[PDB]
Parts: sequence; C-alpha cells; structure tokens
Amino acid sequence: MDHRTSIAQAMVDRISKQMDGSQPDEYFNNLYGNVSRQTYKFEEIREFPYVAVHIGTETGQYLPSGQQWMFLELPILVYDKEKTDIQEQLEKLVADIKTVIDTGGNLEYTVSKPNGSTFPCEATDMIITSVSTDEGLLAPYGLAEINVTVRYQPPRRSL
Amino acid sequence: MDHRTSIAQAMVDRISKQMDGSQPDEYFNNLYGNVSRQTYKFEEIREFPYVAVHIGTETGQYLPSGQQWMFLELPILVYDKEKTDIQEQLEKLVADIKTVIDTGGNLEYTVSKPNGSTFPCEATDMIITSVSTDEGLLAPYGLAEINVTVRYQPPRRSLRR
Amino acid sequence: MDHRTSIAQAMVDRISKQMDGSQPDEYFNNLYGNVSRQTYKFEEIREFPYVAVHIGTETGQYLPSGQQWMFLELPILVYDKEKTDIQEQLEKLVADIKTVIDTGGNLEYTVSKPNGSTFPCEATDMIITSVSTDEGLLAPYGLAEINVTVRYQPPRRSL
Amino acid sequence: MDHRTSIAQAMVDRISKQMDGSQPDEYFNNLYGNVSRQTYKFEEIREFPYVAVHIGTETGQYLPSGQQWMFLELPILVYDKEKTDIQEQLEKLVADIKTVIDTGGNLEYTVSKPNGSTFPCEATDMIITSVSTDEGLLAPYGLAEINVTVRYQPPRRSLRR
Amino acid sequence: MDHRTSIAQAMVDRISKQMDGSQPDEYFNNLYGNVSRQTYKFEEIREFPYVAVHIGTETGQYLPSGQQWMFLELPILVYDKEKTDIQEQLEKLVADIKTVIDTGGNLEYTVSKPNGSTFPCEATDMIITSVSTDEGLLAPYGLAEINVTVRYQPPRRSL
Amino acid sequence: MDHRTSIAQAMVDRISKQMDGSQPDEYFNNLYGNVSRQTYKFEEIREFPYVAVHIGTETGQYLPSGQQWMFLELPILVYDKEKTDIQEQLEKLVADIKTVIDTGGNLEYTVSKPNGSTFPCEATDMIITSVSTDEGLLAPYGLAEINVTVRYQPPRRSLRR
Repeated sequence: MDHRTSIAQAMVDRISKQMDGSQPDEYFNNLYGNVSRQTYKFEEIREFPYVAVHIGTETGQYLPSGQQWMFLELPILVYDKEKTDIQEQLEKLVADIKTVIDTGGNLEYTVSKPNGSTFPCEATDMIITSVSTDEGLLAPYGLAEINVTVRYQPPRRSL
Repeated sequence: MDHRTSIAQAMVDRISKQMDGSQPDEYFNNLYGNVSRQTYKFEEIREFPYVAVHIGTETGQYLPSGQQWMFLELPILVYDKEKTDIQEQLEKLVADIKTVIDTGGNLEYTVSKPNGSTFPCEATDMIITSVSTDEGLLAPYGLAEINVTVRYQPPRRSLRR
Repeated sequence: MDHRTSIAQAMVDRISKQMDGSQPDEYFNNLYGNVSRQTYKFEEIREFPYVAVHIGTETGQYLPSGQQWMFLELPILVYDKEKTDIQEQLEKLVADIKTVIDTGGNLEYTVSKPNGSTFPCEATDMIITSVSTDEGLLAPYGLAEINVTVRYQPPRRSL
Repeated sequence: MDHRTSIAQAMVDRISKQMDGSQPDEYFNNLYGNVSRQTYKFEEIREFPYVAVHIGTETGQYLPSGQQWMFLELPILVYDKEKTDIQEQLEKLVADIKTVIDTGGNLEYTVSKPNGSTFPCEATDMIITSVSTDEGLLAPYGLAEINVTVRYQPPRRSLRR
Repeated sequence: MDHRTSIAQAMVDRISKQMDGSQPDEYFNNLYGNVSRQTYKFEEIREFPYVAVHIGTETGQYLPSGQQWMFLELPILVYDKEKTDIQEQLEKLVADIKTVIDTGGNLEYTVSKPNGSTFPCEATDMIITSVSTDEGLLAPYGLAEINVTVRYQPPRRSL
Repeated sequence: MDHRTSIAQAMVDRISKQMDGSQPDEYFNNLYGNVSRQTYKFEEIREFPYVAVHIGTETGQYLPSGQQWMFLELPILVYDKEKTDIQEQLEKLVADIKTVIDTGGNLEYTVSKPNGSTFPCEATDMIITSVSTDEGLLAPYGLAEINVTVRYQPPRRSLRR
C-alpha cells in the first residue's frame, strides 16, 4: 500500500505537464519545467521559480470493511529571485500552484503492481492547509511554505 | 488567487492616502508617506513614526459550495522615536492605525488576472486581535506589535475548468 | 481606541492621590509619591516602597453593533527594603494597592481627542488575577507581581 | 486584605505550638522549635528536622455579592539528616505535618487592621495537593516538597467606601 | 497519613517473600533477594536481576465524610546482565513483577503508630500503567521502566 | 503476561518466513534472511533492505472482569541503500511491510510458560498509525519510521491464585 513516492511523482508530473509553455491565461508562471522531488533542500537549484515537493508524515484510520483512509501531507516550497519583486512574484507563484492543485480534477496516479504493469487510479481529495512565507533574512532569495494534505484509498482490502 | 500581497499593498495604500496631510480631525500623524511592505526589518528606516506591514501565515477551510474561507494574518509593526514621549505618541499612532483600519469602510483590491487587467474585488471582513508593546530596552526607540486578521473570499476558481 | 497609556497614567494618578499622606485609616503607606510609568525596570529607583505599572498584552473581541470590548493587562511590581520585614511590608503594600484597585469606584480617565480637548470618560470593570512574589534571592530588596485586567469600551463605534 | 503573610505566620505558630514537647501520642518529631518563614532557602539552617513554609503564587475569582474567593499556595519543604533512615523519618515528619494540617480545628489569624488592633479571623478550608519527595543525590540530606492550598474569604472591603 | 516509605517497604517485602527460592513455576526468577529501596540510582548493584523501587509523586482527593484517597506512584526499575538475551530476560523479569503485583490479593501492610505498636492494614488497589524499555545504548546492561499506582485510605478521618 | 519480546520475535519470524524467495507475485523484496530484534541502532547492519523491529513504551487499562487490555507499540525503522532510487525502493519496502501488517492473517505467539512448554496464542488486532521517513541528509542511505500498535489480551492470571 502507501504508494507515497507515487503521490509525489504524480503531483510533480501533473504540475509540469499543466505549466509547461501552454495556456497562458489562468496560469502565469511560464515554467519551461523545473519541478521535481529528487533534488531539494537548497543546495543545487541553480535555476529559479523552482518548486520542490517534500514528503512528510501521514496518518491512517481503519474502517471495518477493509477500506483504508490515509491522510498524507506534502510540504511544498517555492524559491524566487527579484525578477520584478520578491513578495509580488512569490504570491504570483503560490497563486499559480494553488490554482493548478485545485481547479483541475483529481490526480492521475501511477501505482506499480508487483512484477506486473501500472494500474492507473485516482486520489480522493485535496485540502490545502496553512501557507507560510519567508522572513526578511536572505533578501536576494525567497521561500514559500505550503502545507497540502492528500487522502487516498489504496487499491486493497483487509481480510 | 490568494491576493495576499495585493491585500497588503491595497491596505498600505489606503493607510498612506488616508493619513497624509488631510482631515486632521480624528486623524493626526501627517505622514508625508512612509508605510510600505517593501522595506522593513530595522536596517534602513532613517525616517520614523514608520509603521510597517509584514506578511504572515494563512489558514484555510472548505465550504461545500465551491467557496473557500481563508484567514490572512498581517502582523504589522510600529516604530517610533522619543519625541515628547514614546508611550503617548506610540499609543496615539496605533490608535490612528486602528481607527483607519476600522472606521473607514472596507478594503479595496487591485488584483491582477493572469496576463490581463486589474479587476477590483473586495475583502469580506477584518478583525484586529491582540496588540502588544515593547519593553524598556532601546529607550529612544520603541516597538508596538499589533496583529490583524483578514477574512477574504478568493475568486471561486472552481466550476470553471 | 487603544488609548492605553491613558489607562496607565489614570491608574498611576488614582493611586497617587488616593494613597498620598491622607486618610491614615484604610490606607497606610504614606507614599509622598513615587508611582509612575515612565521609569521602571530596576536600574535607577533610589527610592523604595516604589510601585511601578507595566504595559502588557491586550485582547479585543467584536460585538455586532459597533461595540468594542478590549481586554487589557497591566502587570504591577512593588520594590521594598527592610523597614520591619520584607514579607510583612511587601504584603501590606500589595494589600493597599489591591484595596485602591477594588474599593473605590471606576477610573477617572483622561482620554485625548485628536486636535481637541480631553473628554473625561470611564472604565467599566477591573479583575485582579494571580498575585506572585519573588524568591529568596536578592535579600535586601523584594518583588511582588500583580496581574490586573482593565475592561473598557473605547468611545467610538464602527460603520 | 490578602492576609497571606498572616496566614503563613499563624500556620507556623500553630505548628510550633502543636509540635513542641507536648502530646507525645499522635505526634512524633519533638520540635523544640525550629519552623519559621523568616530564614529559609538552604543556607544557614544549622538545625534539622527543619520544615520551612514558602509563600507563593495565588489565584482569585469574583462573585457577584462583593465576596472574593482567594486560592493561596503555600509550598512546604522539609529537611532531614540520616539518624537511622532518610525515608522512614521523612515519612514520619510529613505524616505529622499532614495530621497537624488536617485533624486540628481550623486556621486562626492575627491580621492587623489599618493603624489599629488585631481582630482574629479564620480560614474557610484547607486542601493539600501533591507531596513530592527528593531523589538520592545529597545522600545525608533530603527534601520532600508539600504543596498545600487554602481558601480564605478576605474581609469584604467593598460596599463601605 | 502519607505512609509512603511503608508502602515501599511493604512492596519490597512482598516481592522478597514471593520470589525467593520457592513457588517456582508461578513466576520465573530464582531471585534469592535483591529488591530494596535504600540502595538505587545505578551505582552499587554488583549483582544483577536487581529490581529497584522508587518513591514518587502522589496526589490526594478529599471526600466529604472524613474519607481520604491518595493516588500514589511507585516507579520500578529492573536491571539484567544477559546470560541469554537482553529483551528475552527483560520481558521475563517484567512478566514476573507484573504477576507478583497482580495475582495475589491486596498488600499486607506494616504502618507504625505513634510511640506504639504496628497496626497491620490494607491497601485498596493497584493499577500498573505504561511500561517502558531502554535504548540500545548500554548493551551489556539493561533497563525497563515500570509505572504503578497504589490506592490507599490512611487509617484516619478529619474533624 | 507482557509477551513483548515474544510478540516481536513472532512478528519478525513471520516477516522473514514470508519475504524469502517465495510468492513473487504481490510480494517482492526477496529478503534472503536478515531482519531481527537482536541487532539494531545503525552500527553493524552491513546488509541493507534491512528493517528493524524495536520495542517501545506500552499502555494499559483494566476492565472489571479480570481481562487486561495492553496497548503495545513497536517502532519500526527501514534502512535502504541506493539501487535504482532511494524513494522508490523505500516506498516499496514500506508498502511490503504494511501489507504484511494488514493482508496476512493474525499474529501468532510462541510464549513459554514458567519453567514449562510453549503453548501458542494469538494477538487480537493490529493498527498501524503514523509512519514517517527521513530527509535529504545521508543521501546514499535512508530512513523510514513505522509506528505499529498491537492490542493483545494477556492470559488472565487472576481468579486462579
């Protein structure tokens, strides 16, 4: 079950394919594509407007029919330079990412069955929690903290 | 969406346009114009009676009709020199800040649609929560932390995919 | 609104004129007058029995008719030498200050209108919370914390 | 009003009068007389079987008849020096202090009116909270914290201005 | 009242009489005798299978009939020195101690009257709450925290 | 009672017997044999895809019929080296552990009676609570914490003294 890096990769792929050089209205970042999950922390990232996805703690609760609900959290960070203005561009980026999370359907989902093929599925819901922002320190750079929760039912049932 | 920084910019513009060299009754600081969000912290600020607006964490919940309720927290700080007295001038400056934050209408918006023009919008309600004051240290200067919350309805960018 | 240094100065003035060299009954500290708000901390204060008023966190809540009720906090400190005994004199100090808090009316108050004159007003109610003291350290001196709350409605209404 | 120092003084006087070489039954410490609130901390105190009553933070609430309920906290500390066992004698002394605080009447006062005489008053009730015990370190010495709280009705110095 | 070191000594005597060289099969420890309250911390204890009793914080409640209830806590520690496996022998010891606490009756008790004789009494109930285990550090030795509560009404009533 | 080490040993025995070179469908990490409670921490463990079962604090309550409810916690940690990807391999291993927790039967015991034989018993239910992983530091290595709770009814060694 779990399928956590699957969630992360699905979100990254969705964001990349919905932001890359298309639909200039309703989306304003013009990312050639930089979003990923392998490279983060701060070191590396020599390119900017770069958005990284973290993978955090998840909590599960049991239903008495084999059903599984798994509340899982993806911390999100955004780094910006003074293209125009740090606060302005940062809010532009966070509005863009929140829009791409909310306005479009549910995530395509790319589980890997043991010694088989991928059975595409979906993720139930999205809830976006508190949104934070960097402080005055580190003036030329910027940070934007996003807390989003995902809940999915893994394609299995108990005994 | 979000409109955060747009909210802060509209609020600071309202402050500047409302407490500058006009209507000296019920409002007296005669700021040539100082308040902004671009420059803050403490370094710089050669001018005083300088009130600054910061950007804080949001909080959100979903209502089952496409509308989402979000609380914006704007911790705004007050800096002032000695003059006649730190306490009296500080409190009356924050009193002016609160009377302009409450008495005069609601907010305005100058939000920008993606690669388009700015369509005005509105902020639903504003509540000013706990307000603090600094201590004796740094005597000729002084801090005055006042925390405000903004309840705004973002444009419902659902049902239109 | 706010109007807090006026609250502090009103409390200081009330204590001073209600405790200075008059009514030997009820009150006895014979404070010729030391109480203030400009000078505190500990450094300076060469005179004793001195009582100082602090400035604390405020709290506000809204009523849906323009009415504003503002919870306020004034920590109070008292510093004493050995006239007879630290505990005894510090304690009848805190007793006298609590009595001047409680027994006499509401505040006579000195709010200041912008570019106008003072419209004397009233403060609704006062609640005295925990009263603390110091530790055995600093034997020749003494400290005693007082936590009071000023509950007032600012003389203004919303739109 | 408050009277917390007078409460401490009356309680220590009761301890001294009720432990000193009298009532050999039901009471076993034979304090010739040691207990006080004047000298405490640890430094000094060349005598032992010593018990010291600290006077601490309080709590209060308001009732709509002029009467005020005050919760006073009196941290009580005890000390011992071997002479058979730390644990047995510490238990013995804390048991004696607990039976004094419990089974013997109510609490007397010796409060002083403004520039007048002393009119006796009483404490409404006593309640004893957790009683801690120190650890092994400082082997020949020992501590056992006793947290007691009293509820007293102070003289209702309202309605008579 | 209080009667705390008497609780500790009664527990120690009970464990000694129900562990030593007799009643095997009921519980497993062939402990000749090591349990005590005078010697603890870690230093001393040259021998192993040591079990120690601590004396901890108690809480009391007052009933409006002179009745007295006292919620008292006795942390318990057990030490071991292999001869097989740390986890195996440690759970062996904790099972032994939980059995000796639970299976047999209430506590026989040896409270001491003022300048008189001992009036044996009873302890109402025992509840054993969370049981802990040490960390991998200090491999040749072992630790396991035992937390129990004893309920006793002291043989006296109020006025 | 307790059974903590016995529960852990039976759990890890089920892990090793179910992971090794069999049923490649639905289950693939191919632990030849490795995981146990004897060796853990980090020092040693030259072999990876290694998962450790620790023994943690428990919780208990009493019900008025002699039966004891004991809530026991097993912190489980996952270690993995880079083969194709740290994230993919760590996720798949934790998924395999979780499906061992869920889809396979109940938990067996091998508890030994005092100076007697081993009569097997069962575990009531398994609940797997929050599970977490490490961060970027120690890049070629990885950590994945698993917190699992086991509810067991210990043999009612009451009413038969």
